[PDB]
Amino acid sequence: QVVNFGPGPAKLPHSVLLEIQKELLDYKGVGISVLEMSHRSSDFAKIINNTENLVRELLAVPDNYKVIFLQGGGCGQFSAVPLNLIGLKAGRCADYVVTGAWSAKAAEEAKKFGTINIVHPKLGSYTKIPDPSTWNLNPDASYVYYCANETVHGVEFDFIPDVKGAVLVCDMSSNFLSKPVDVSKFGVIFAGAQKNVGSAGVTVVIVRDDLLGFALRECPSVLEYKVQAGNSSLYNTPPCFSIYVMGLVLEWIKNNGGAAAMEKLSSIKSQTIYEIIDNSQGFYVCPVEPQNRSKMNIPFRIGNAKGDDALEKRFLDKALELNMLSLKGHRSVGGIRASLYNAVTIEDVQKLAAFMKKFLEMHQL
Amino acid sequence: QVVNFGPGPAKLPHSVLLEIQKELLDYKGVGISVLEMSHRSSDFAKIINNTENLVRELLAVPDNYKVIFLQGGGCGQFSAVPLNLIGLKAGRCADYVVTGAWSAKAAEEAKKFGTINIVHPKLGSYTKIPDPSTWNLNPDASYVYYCANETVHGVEFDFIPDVKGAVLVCDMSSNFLSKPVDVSKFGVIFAGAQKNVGSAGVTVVIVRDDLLGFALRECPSVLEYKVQAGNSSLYNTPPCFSIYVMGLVLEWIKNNGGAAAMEKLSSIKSQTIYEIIDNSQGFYVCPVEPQNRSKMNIPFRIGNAKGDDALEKRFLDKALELNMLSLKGHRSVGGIRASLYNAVTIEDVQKLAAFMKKFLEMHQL
Amino acid sequence: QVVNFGPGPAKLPHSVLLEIQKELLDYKGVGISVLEMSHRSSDFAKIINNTENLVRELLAVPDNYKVIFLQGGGCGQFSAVPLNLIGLKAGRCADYVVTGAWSAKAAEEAKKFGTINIVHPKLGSYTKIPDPSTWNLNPDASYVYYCANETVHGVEFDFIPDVKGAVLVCDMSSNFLSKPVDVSKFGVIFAGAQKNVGSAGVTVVIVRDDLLGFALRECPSVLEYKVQAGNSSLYNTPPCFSIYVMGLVLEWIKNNGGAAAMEKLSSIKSQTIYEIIDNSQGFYVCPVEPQNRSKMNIPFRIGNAKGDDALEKRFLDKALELNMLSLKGHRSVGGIRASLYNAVTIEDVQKLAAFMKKFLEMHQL
Amino acid sequence: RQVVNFGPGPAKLPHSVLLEIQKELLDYKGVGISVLEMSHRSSDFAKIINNTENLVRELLAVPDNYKVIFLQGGGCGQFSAVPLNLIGLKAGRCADYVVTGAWSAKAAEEAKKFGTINIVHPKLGSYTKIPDPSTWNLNPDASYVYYCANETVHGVEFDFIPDVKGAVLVCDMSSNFLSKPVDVSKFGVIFAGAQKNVGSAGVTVVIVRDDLLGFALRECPSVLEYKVQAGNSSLYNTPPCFSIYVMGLVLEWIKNNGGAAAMEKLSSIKSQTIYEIIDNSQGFYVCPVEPQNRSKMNIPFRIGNAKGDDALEKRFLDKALELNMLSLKGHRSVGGIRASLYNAVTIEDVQKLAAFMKKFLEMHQL
Ligand SMILES: Cc1ncc(COP(=O)(O)O)c(/C=N/[C@@H](COP(=O)(O)O)C(=O)O)c1O
Repeated sequence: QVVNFGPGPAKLPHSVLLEIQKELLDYKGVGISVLEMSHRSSDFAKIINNTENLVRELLAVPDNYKVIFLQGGGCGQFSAVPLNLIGLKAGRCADYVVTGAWSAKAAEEAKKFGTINIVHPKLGSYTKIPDPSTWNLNPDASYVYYCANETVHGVEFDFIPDVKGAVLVCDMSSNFLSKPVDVSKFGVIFAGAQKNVGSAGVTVVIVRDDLLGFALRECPSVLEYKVQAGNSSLYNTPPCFSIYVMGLVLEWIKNNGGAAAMEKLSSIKSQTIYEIIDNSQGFYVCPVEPQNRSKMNIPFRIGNAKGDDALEKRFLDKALELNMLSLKGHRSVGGIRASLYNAVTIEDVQKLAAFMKKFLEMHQL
Repeated sequence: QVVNFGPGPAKLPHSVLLEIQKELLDYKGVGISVLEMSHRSSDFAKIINNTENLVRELLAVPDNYKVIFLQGGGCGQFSAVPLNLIGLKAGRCADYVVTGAWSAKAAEEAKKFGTINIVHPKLGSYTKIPDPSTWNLNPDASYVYYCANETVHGVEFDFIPDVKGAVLVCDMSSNFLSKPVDVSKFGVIFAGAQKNVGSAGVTVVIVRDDLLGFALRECPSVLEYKVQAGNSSLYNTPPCFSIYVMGLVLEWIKNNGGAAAMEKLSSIKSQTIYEIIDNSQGFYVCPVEPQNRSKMNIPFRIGNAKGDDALEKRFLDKALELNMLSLKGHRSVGGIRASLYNAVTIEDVQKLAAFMKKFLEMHQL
Repeated sequence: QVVNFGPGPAKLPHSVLLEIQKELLDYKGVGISVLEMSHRSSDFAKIINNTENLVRELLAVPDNYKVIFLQGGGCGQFSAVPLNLIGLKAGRCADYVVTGAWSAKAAEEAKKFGTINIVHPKLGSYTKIPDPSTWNLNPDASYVYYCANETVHGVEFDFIPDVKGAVLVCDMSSNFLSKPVDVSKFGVIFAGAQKNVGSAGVTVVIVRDDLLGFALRECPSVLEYKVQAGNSSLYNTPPCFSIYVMGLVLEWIKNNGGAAAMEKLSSIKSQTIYEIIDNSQGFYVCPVEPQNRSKMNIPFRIGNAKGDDALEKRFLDKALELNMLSLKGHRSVGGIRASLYNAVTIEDVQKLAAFMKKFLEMHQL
Repeated sequence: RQVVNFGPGPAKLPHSVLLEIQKELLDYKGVGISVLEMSHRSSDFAKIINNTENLVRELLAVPDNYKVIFLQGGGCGQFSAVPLNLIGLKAGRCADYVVTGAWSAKAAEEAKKFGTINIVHPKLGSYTKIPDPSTWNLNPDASYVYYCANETVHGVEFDFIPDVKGAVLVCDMSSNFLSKPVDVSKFGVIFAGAQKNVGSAGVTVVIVRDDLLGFALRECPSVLEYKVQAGNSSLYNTPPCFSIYVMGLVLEWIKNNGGAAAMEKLSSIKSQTIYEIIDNSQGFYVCPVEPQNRSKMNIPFRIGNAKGDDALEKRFLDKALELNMLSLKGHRSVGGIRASLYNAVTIEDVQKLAAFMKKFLEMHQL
């Protein structure tokens, strides 16, 4: 009955959890758990190679790219990306596009490893994407960074921005494998698995093979792309269970139609909620501009643009009473945030859509 | 049945694995999985806090020590310890006591963050602990590092070394909570969970509160002791499932007598195997001197001190037939290695002892 | 359990059936049943007018197109469209495109009212759409008739054919509102409600308001478009409960994203089965050319192109054991047929997908 | 306050029937699906439509040489189907019609699209009597003879089977089907829309003598041709599945309540109660129908005088609505008031109308 709208960690497919439970003590007859499996065993090698193959198949990752699994989460790459690539040009300069709290947090962290320049003026509110033609690009910057889907503010890119040839690093934790991606146009793609492709503990990094070996001396070996790609993500003990869990979610995404089907489902799910917001006569207020609205995270306010606290509290109370969890928005924005990742089914969204329709009919004047 | 002598990741109690399977779809009635549980929820707040209380209770950790859980493994702390502590004194000096492959791997990693001096002369073989008298310690060094138990060579510190009052950093990955420890005498203790306390993905780090804030600028925020201690290991999304697993094994260690029983049990298991080697008339050979023999990892050879490849291959084949897994020694030293961690029961080592006894009764001339 | 893959009548949305049950004895407080309700009441006026507005909204029906609700089902319009239109031009001639059994049946029925020419050469097997250019069109033919989706053979038009300006009559019974349709290019559209939009009893007809009045003298008044349009489908007692049922299913279609979202789900469901048949190495055989493959009805054979009767029997038996109903193919073609109409959810097709995968895994040589 | 539904068609259904439909609306008898989801070619629905035909034959004593089929199109559809299937029975394509009200007139007009229609009796100044059969001018070369047993709008009902000198007899019993026993052997075709007396709207029952098939015209739709449908056992195409299932439940209800024989005596009790209030009303209620042709199903009347007091008739219908007595307003073509007393309308219901009519008269009569 529970409907999980968690932002990250998020809901996993009910079928996947069932298989994890069934073979938790005896993984496919081997006689041990995955939690007990040695990463150097023949059994676990099959698992991590399976997960890598699925990432390449679902995203159509070209052969000239390395797919590695690292620890540290998404914030772990906020440090790993500068340590590995800011030395690509001697200037130690990097361009960062700040559209929300996660690219903002990633830009601050990047200052520890070089001179970082934000490409646009600070917005009064994270409600739109600055026009790419208004970008002040440093031609001598090592790379250009941006976040494809801002989990907190609901700002999402529906394009690959033109960085005039610079190597492009992208933060896709909030929409990884929610749509087909042209991997060739990037330099490094990373995403914490705990949002749309698995459980917390493991982070996927897709690196172009010509960008290895530019890591600074202060880069940890466990976070250096050249080291981990040189050991097939087995330089040290990797999060074995988080990779096994992720492999099942990938297998689930494949059986449901790859990334092209996840793109269509995200359109149906997000639009079902957005139609109610646009037709709410101001009852529900999404501050993001229509052209940059996220399809994975929908933050809105109730009553007015600043939010009626009593009205939003009774919204979350009846939501919890109806067993719809984790609808409260992030602490920095407040209000309501609905997360609609791959595992969140249409029935889940329909449950919320009917609830938002009846909450309006009984509170709107 | 199956007996898992894994060196890391290693065997977990059957009591623990049974509970993880039972609650995997609906943890304690909340309606979701731990894999779906958000690290900001009151539910997960209870899990990670209870894990800290157990770490402080079972080890009797003083109140002036911070207990944080980080990603990256013990190989991650090989860079985190220099990042957080090598700037404790302006010289960027540190003393390392290489007693095995993991100690040497940590010192080599630490050379990217300062000037590393290996304390004692390089032994021809990792067969003993150099007497602490012969230790040449720079008194203006930031810290002194050593590995209490070497996984590949089976040399263990049955004492806390006298570093003449310097801050002491130790690597107890392979013997953490295998015995009581006087925490007050240490500066920083770190251990990977995956070979005595739980599943891979998380690392315990016990740091004295006065040692925070000396981190370098290149230290990733997810690996800075000051940062994670300020957010109670929730600065970013932590390995939620790995801390849930660790708490259950910690609870299991508590019900079975705590650290005082873990040392008494680890004596019976190591004595039962070491007496067989000492009575083999050369059939089994352990090159480690008895005053440094590990109670956790017992590597040995068959036939002669150099290793009879014919007898050792037949030893592992017959062992695999008896469903005794992961007895093959590390890929560098070769031979046999028996890991006798906390979850390894006395019945488990008795099956190994009976197998070693009868195997000698069929191949000794 | 129970997963209904019915050809027609087909599955209804579980939410709809729940509301029909809740208000069967007291429809919205009026005090009576819709079964007891008079078609000349103001209450049924809201019902039939709301159903009309949904047909107009969901299909974007122009204001110069009449929408009437008749009895007689699909085969009723096989006689209704010639009686109403074959006399548009003095020749009493009509062009008919036969792509399957249902277009052939309508072609045979039209022979009772004029000169009926089949446009293409007769096909050896209904596996492809004869290319629109090889069509022998009559310039003086009163109308051109084709079937958008052949329910028995799985041949669906993914395009609106060019008939050189003739009035176009299409039979969309088995794909009505499964995809957006350009109503302006059609002259008469009809669809039996029982397959994708309602329950058996009522037929939707969309007629351009300038094609009325060409009715032959022998056209029954209940089926004459001019008469029923001039009485708002109330010339006689209409199938009230069937119209009320369709109004709720149309409401369900709207709440789930309209005709745009139905098409995206149609592709996900249909391709999920087609991928299984194509990757089956000849175990499942679907004769339809891939460009004309229906997204609603998927008929195939098991074992070989001719069909392994013994193998197909275990399939339908085991499928019935798993509560997957009405998967037996049509009696004239045999074999299997999966009907994936609007109410059939992705969860349902995934069950059918996992079943076909395992069945192949256990019976292929 | 419970609703009293005097609906003229669609009309009231038995409460216990509506309870069963509601009960098994999502899981019909454990099959796992609804009747609304049921395939017409399944064994489950095969029992439903066969049990419905068996009930029609049993309750009406239909001889074995008659076909019982369930068609769509309502009664007005049969207005075309009867000439389409039968007007070609004789070469002249002639048909005799007996017009006693609005529905027999509407049927005679519709039959002119398929042949030469002749009304056998001189026109009636008002639909208040059945013209004496001795005054009928019957064509011996007519394919059939048509008449309407019960006129819903005008309240004129046959209490006899007319002698058509041996012709093929066709009768429209939609508003009195299974309200009384019928000697089916006297008829060639009997049809009745189910929405009025034996279920819900959507399906039409037709009883055809098996030797009358195969005279259909080329222009008869296959779904309305008796030969085609009787050959496929009403399953030439998808039939109104739910309406055939609802009809069987109403038929089973009639059987459990005494069958056609009991429905006739109950219809007498109900109609008498109202007709006695009218005749004793001293002109306050005015029913122009002559007593020997008064219908036991539909009782239309006026208030005040023969032409109708509109104010008094407006207060009557308004006070009846606040008492939850629905559909008492007469047909829009005649106006006035129409009380329909079909099988499902209980004696307690007619009593509520009877008491209200006595209280309304005691309060406005002069
Ligand atoms: C394309 C198309 N046109 C007409 C019909 C029939 O509608 P009806 O005339 O209302 O039955 C149908 C109904 N299809 C059903 C018909 O099955 P049937 O042979 O009637 O049992 C099927 O495919 O099984 C249809 O799919």
